Amino acid sequence: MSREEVESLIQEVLEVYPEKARKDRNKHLAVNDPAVTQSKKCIISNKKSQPGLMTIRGCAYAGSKGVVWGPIKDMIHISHGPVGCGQYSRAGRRNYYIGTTGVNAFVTMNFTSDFQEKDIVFGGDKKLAKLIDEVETLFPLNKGISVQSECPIGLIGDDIESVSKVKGAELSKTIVPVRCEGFRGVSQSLGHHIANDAVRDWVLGKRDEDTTFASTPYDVAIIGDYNIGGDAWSSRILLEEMGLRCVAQWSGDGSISEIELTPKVKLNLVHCYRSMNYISRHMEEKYGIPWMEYNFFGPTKTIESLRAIAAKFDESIQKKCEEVIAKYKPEWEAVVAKYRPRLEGKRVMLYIGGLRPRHVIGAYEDLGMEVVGTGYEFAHNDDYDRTMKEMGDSTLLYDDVTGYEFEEFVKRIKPDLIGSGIKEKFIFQKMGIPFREMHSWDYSGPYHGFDGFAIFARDMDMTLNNPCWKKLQAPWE
Amino acid sequence: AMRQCAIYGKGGIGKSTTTQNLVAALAEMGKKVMIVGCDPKADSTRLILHSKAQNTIMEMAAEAGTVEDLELEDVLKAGYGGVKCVESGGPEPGVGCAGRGVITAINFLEEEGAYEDDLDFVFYDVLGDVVCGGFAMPIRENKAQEIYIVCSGEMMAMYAANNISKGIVKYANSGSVRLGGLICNSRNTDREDELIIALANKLGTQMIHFVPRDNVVQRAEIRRMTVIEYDPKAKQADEYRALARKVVDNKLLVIPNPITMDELEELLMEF
Amino acid sequence: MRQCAIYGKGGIGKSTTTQNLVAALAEMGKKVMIVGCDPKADSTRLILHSKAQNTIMEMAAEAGTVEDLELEDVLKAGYGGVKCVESGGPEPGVGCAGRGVITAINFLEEEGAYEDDLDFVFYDVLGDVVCGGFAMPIRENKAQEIYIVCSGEMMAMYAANNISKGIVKYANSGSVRLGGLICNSRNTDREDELIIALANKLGTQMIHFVPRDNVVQRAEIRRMTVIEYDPKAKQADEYRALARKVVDNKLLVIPNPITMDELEELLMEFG
Amino acid sequence: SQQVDKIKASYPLFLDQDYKDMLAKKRDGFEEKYPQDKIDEVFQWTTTKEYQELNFQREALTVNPAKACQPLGAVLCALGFEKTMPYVHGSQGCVAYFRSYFNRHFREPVSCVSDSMTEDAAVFGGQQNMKDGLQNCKATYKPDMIAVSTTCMAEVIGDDLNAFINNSKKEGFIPDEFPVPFAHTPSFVGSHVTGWDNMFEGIARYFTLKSMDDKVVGSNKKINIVPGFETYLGNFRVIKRMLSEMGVGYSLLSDPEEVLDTPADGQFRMYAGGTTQEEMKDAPNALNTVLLQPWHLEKTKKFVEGTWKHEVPKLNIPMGLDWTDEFLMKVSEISGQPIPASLTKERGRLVDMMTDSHTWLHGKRFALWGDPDFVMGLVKFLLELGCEPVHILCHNGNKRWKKAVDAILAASPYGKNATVYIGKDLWHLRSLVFTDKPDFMIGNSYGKFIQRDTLHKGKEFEVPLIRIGFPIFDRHHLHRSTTLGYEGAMQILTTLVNSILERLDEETRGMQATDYNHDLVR
Ligand SMILES: Nc1ncnc2c1ncn2[C@@H]1O[C@H](COP(=O)(O)OP(=O)(O)OP(=O)(O)O)[C@@H](O)[C@H]1O
Ligand SMILES: Nc1ncnc2c1ncn2[C@@H]1O[C@H](COP(=O)(O)OP(=O)(O)O)[C@@H](O)[C@H]1O
Ligand code: ICS
Ligand code: CLF
Ligand code: SF4
Ligand SMILES: [Fe+3]
Ligand SMILES: [Mg+2]
Ligand SMILES: [Mg+2]
Repeated sequence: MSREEVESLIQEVLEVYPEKARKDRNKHLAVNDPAVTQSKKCIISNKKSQPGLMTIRGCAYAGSKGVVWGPIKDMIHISHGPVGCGQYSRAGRRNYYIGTTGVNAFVTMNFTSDFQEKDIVFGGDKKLAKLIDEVETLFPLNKGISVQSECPIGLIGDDIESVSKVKGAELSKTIVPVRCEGFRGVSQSLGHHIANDAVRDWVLGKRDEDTTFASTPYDVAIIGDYNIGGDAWSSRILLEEMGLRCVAQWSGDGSISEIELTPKVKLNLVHCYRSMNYISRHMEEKYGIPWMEYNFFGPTKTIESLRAIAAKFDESIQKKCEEVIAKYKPEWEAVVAKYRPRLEGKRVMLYIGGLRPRHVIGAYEDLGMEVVGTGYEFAHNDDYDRTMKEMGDSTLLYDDVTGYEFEEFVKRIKPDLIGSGIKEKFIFQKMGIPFREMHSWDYSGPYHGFDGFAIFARDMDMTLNNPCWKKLQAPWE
Repeated sequence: AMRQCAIYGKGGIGKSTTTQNLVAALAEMGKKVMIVGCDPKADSTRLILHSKAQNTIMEMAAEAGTVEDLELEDVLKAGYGGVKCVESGGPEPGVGCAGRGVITAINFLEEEGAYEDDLDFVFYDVLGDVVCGGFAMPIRENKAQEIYIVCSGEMMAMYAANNISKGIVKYANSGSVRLGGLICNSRNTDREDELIIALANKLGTQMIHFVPRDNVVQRAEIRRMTVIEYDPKAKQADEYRALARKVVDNKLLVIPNPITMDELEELLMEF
Repeated sequence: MRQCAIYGKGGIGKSTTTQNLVAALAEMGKKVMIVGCDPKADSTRLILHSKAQNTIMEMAAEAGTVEDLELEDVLKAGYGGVKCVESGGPEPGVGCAGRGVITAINFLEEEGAYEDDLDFVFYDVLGDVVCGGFAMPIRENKAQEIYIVCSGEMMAMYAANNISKGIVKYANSGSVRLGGLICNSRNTDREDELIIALANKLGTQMIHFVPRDNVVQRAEIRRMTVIEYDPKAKQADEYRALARKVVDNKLLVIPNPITMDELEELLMEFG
Repeated sequence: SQQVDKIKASYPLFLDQDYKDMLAKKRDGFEEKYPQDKIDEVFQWTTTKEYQELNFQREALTVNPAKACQPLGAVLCALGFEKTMPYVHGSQGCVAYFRSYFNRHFREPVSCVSDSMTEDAAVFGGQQNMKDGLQNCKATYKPDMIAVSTTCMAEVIGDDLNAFINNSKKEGFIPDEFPVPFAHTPSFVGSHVTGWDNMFEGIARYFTLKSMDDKVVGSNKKINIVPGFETYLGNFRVIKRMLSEMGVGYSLLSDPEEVLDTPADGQFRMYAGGTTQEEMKDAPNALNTVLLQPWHLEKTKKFVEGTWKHEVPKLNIPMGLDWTDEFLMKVSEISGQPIPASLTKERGRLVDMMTDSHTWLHGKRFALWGDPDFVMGLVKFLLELGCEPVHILCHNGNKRWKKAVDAILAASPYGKNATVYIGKDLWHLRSLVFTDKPDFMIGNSYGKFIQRDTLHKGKEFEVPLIRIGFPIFDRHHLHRSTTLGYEGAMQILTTLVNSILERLDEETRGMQATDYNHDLVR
């Protein structure tokens, strides 16, 4: 569509809101212009959601527990508060790991205090101490405990800092108290920030004086990759095939030892800027470790990222990077030859959280498809700044989009594919538009790396060209 | 006639004591009055039951485990003149959430059934620092419809009364709860009576009774026996009977409207 | 930097006395900060010339979120260069003032209001203290010295010992200590001996005996503190002596809570 | 490496040699993992009985619970009414979690909204959030009614839902005649079934407490059915079909099957079917009200008896032979309509399927968990099949329900080795199935981890999971099955017998070792 038509569609969609809601939502919809380098002049981000408009955003408890701390496998994470949250967030995110669940790994488990009315009225400090004692009694092989605070804990002023400090000192254990109450902030981003602050204060500086770890000039840490079906492993195999040594993974398949060993690395490879930029900046300022953004979504982005990473080291690393690129070229070339004809010219609309709306555009372009509209759940203005460059002319940008807005935007655009979460999958499937879950990879994956590119292409081809989408109209209607 | 009332004001003016002697005076000539203690300090029923503490709702809820399996008679007891007594209770200071305790205790009383007998009065006692809806539950719907503010002649009492009148605007514009009157507990202040009637007409209301700063109350509190229990022939006994009469025959109740600050500034100049 | 917390009941004179104390302390050349944990916003009404100020939470709401609020918008100078802030909160009967004070204190800690260039920090808290939000000022990395303001009334003793029992848990867990008892005279019979006995049982030191008068009220009507309303009156000299002695105070002892039978005995030996 | 003609997903791609070598290198170099022998020792200890005593001595830690919070049930109850928008007063993360949960269980769109209450709303209150949210929801999604629930954050601070909604109506944010029922759903009390009960009671109060002056019992010659928290559309369908076959006028309140089974024909329907407002306004005129799941409909029962003056029958859930016949007989007595020949033929066919499968169903030891009414109905049905329950678990049960289940067990000789647990979680159940091993487990998708643990101990200690309950995430379209009535009994019996036969076939597939019992006919 033309630029004058996207604005008309935006106005027609906004016409249904009341005055306050319309005025607020007019600031969150924009027509892309890659020339503009400041996203503040076109879109407004990181504000509170309008009440009663069916937002897709989550809470700070999600952004901390289910995002940052949860993937850590050797730790035990306590959902301090009522049951719901832990139950709703149990095993819903596919942060893959290797370990014996119930013995030394606890990712898919749900530990909760299960607050009652008497806990609200009288407190939860004694109950928390008893819970820590029972956790240590029944799960002796855990390497740490984290306390994720749910809303009531923040409201009633339960002092989990002192309980954590006392129990950790007396039991010689690392107990990290996290104030990730849902009502804090507007979305999962503040949960990311709180979890990063907890990591900085209670975990990161534990080995500040230990010098037993021998460091090589090829030490790297993957920052912000959470192994959604093995993406972290796929990236790690490429990084290790380059001659680089990965010491830490944050936090998919990550261990507390990797977090402790991170300050000894020579370079931080940040995948998700939105979630771990604060900890990357803290490490850069305190230990002098530089950090850089890398993207392993599609062959072009992967090759560019490998070359940029190899540019940070000596000639042997560059030679190994060239060897890896040459080795992996025929496979992704064959994948393109197989799947691009079936996917050429197709239009894609995306609505994901903080990073993936701009990171996956490269793969779609590698497969011959174009992105006609992308959007962020909770991303800040810097993410949109990076997003304007990657998106073409006259493409719609939306922040904190509502179900109504997304429904009519899709109705007016008629995209060939929609990539969003589980809360819009069936809405758009019943509309006759192929849908792909861009958070869990539709229980497939991994999609990062050369190995993940083939799975990505196969999944897009099977979802887009399925015979079921041509059968939604009865022959007699 | 199922008259649900509540006492408001800031702490130290004497809301509790005032309602204890008020119910004691009421109980003389045949009232089935029940009092509810919404104070976590557990003193709103002290003199009537003649026992410092009893089985409060939250204590028994913690002992049993849940409110559903908690009996009504285990927490509700009768004392002088058949004054059925009950107290919400709560946590020790500095921990927990007392407003939630008040909420669950009031729900307990409402849903087991306590507003079933004659219940001439369902007097509620609240704390001065109403900082949440938990302590505003007594003035919710199907609850107290007549609020009395205990105040004296002094800047802090006027500030408390103004803030409380502001707080009884949100719950009154969407309900039937009104303001009955203002009760006076003297601080031994100069030409106070005229100042207090000036405040009463400033809010378009009337002052029910003026209670002097008598030293009998502090003597009755240490022996934890109300003035009616103390002796049926005292000066305060007759005064509290007058309070009882003017609180049972009350007919004036209007929606409070907040007033401006200039009067608070220049009240002392007028008086 | 010395961080102090003032506890007690409402209406005893917690705020009043604290404000004149810090005004006199600033007159001696001390950089002091008042953090008002009172949702009524009445803890800085005599140092700040602003009538109602621009509270932390009200501007947090006007700015959308607390993270969008800067320290300069809520931290304003008063008499003698006294830095002060107000936690703010809701109108009575709605919301949660404990979360308000918690958010205000976390905001102050986040942007470093304790710049290590000050001398004393005084927290003015709620009298009721019925939740952990108002017990936040007495946690770790917070106020270490607690001065309980008490009055001649026996419920002042009851609230003082209940507050001390509440303090006990934080004193055991952390390092907060009871400093002493500022006893505000209510013109009662030989109250000073009873307060001395209560301090001796608690093991603390009674601070001073600032009496009941009228020049404090006439200074309030002027809307400033006592000391700089008329630097001459005896009460100003007593407040300056209070500032000096809290400057040189060094006795910090954990409170020992007493039962109501014990308190009845203290009432017994001085009726 | 990937071959384009045969692409591998994570499994079995990460079973390749290069990925295995990199995993081992990472582990040994940086994971600082405990030695494998210590891990095996700890696992074996966790499978023992001393660990079971330690696990059952728990007092403050809950591991893998089997329950959710009240607003989930409140939303599920609100979804059953015509053009009704479930509104949750509180935080948006709760609504997101509810929608994800129901999307995963039902594979259907689930409409729910929130006022997105923040820290300032937690401190000053949620009056403005309520006003703006009601106005925006009505303007945007245009529902005929908004049902308000609560999150724990609002309940702790004591939000006055009645006053908030009344002020919203008074200031013009919503029309004064627009129906906005509300219910208090504290998440620290009860569970999701309690939330369903609270929401239904609130809606019933809203449409019927102020208009009882012109109501007479039996005026409309209908029977009200309250289904409770139900996640099987087949139950609603079978109840309606049975009552239509008996020729009995019925008003099923809170019927959500239409909105949870919308067709895919090119358009998105936010609302479909549901109980109408006229049906609930005319509810007191029915002859009687019947509760399908009475053990979590206590407040509803109290309100119905106190206000509608309906003598609610003391009926169990229509699960199994005896209870389905009791339900049908009570309905026939209330309405006067005799039980027709079709239901008799269905009962006879079900008894003939029981007779056919009794030789394989007898003596089987079962561990089960779920909702109180569902668990007790399953236990009863297992008792009529000759099976032996051993571990009965209900995280949201109380002492009275436990006493009822104990009486049911004592009424039968197959309940001799059966113990009932209330307040326990699935870690306790794992300890139980490791110490006292049953043949099979009946529960939701959370028991697959218990099956994994039992398999890790050994093939002879494996306890297979039979998926009957809520929520089921690892299987597709199981929410379309039936649990209540004769049809549900046939479905459950077929599932159980086929699970037993599948396990037997798996155990006897070894050639020249165990294939002597790989019989063609079973
Ligand atoms: N008429 C009176 N004259 C003198 N003293 C009185 C009189 N009435 C009550 N008192 C005394 O004044 C004090 C009142 O304190 P009380 O605890 O009753 O106040 P309150 O408003 O209930 O406080 P809070 O809300 O903090 O619990 C008590 O010592 C009481 O005995
Ligand atoms: N020493 C004193 N003599 C007489 N009145 C006093 C004295 N100190 C304080 N007051 C008065 O007591 C009242 C309550 O004091 P304030 O500090 O405002 O209450 P709170 O204890 O609730 O903070 C005020 O009107 C104040 O002027
Ligand atoms: S952490 Fe974030 S919503 Fe960066 S909360 Fe969310 S596993 Fe999304 S766009 Mo689900 S900021 Fe990760 C994300 Fe991106 S859970 Fe995953 S897919 S790259
Ligand atoms: S915004 Fe987030 S998910 Fe919501 S409560 Fe708060 S931390 Fe948790 Fe929890 S038990 Fe259920 S789901 Fe809530 S109502 Fe409470
Ligand atoms: S202010 Fe009220 S609601 Fe908030 S924590 Fe304190 S008692 Fe609870
Ligand atoms: Fe579907
Ligand atoms: Mg009182
Ligand atoms: Mg004060």
